[PDB]
Amino acid sequence: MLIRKITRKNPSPDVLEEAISVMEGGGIVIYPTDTIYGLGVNALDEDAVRRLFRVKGRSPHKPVSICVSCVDEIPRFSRPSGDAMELMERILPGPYTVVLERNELIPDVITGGSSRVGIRVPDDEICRRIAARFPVTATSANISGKPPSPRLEEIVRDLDAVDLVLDAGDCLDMEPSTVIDLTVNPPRVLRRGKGPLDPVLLRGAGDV
Repeated sequence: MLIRKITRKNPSPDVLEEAISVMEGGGIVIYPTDTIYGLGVNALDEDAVRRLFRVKGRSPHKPVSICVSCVDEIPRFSRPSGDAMELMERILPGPYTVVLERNELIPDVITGGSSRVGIRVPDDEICRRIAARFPVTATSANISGKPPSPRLEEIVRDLDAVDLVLDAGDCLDMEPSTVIDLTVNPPRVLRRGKGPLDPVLLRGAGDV
């Protein structure tokens, strides 16, 4: 061979075959990242619409958030722009969610009762590969009750085959979380910060 080409069969680790396994059984898969517990499942599957109302259970008119590798992975998936993609291309990836417009997608079960769709670019290396090709559902597991589990063995125990746990686990801090609604030119970068008491750069070494 002369030119540097690509192989045929791609290596599939243990975690890779484990994720596609539960997906075959039509179940929900969770995955925490730099922020808190996240959710990932076959978005183009009816199983996602069902497990969606279970977590939220508010109004079927609100759009849903999905997961992908990058803007290049979701071309004809969403509606992007020039300077718009530039703003996000500046500080990406990260534990922030990217909400954009919606393409000519017919399924209103994912697009919601509006013409907008959410996206999320986490630091999950594995989820980055799968989401790159086939898109997945990305929802934050932190609704009413105790959605985020503290023990990996606790999830597999309760949800025998419902909410399949993860082999990778979390990534960074359990909190907080950033939410950006990058629609068009005007970006809605809105991080969930604290009250008016940001750490100044004054002189203070006596923390005691």
